[PDB]
Amino acid sequence: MGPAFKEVWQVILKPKGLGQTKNLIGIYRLCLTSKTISFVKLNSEAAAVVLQLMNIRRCGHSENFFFIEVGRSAVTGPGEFWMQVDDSVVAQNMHETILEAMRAMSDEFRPR
Amino acid sequence: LVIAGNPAYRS
Repeated sequence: MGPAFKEVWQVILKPKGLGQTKNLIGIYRLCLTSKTISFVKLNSEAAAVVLQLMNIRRCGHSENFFFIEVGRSAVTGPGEFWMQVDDSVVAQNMHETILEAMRAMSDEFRPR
Repeated sequence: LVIAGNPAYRS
């Protein structure tokens, strides 16, 4: 249909870099669409920042801080999306489930 | 600083 997000997490954006000049902060949700991420605001209706895993340079989950380094081809551009989870479990739970989905794309992409 | 990487990023 369209909004068939495989997994969905609820995090709280953090004012680090990209969430300061563009005003991207508050309570969002990391919806993993097995290929495209969707930062939806809990107090909204339509997706807020529909990004893609192919543009995310990398994603770190330091205990509770789950930031996502983004590079070119990013809906916002070069920068980083830091955020906070419930503790050191929701971060290690969303990083392991998101690492498998992304690994299925680059691994199931194509040889060459 | 637990960090990870993005495999589908290509680069």
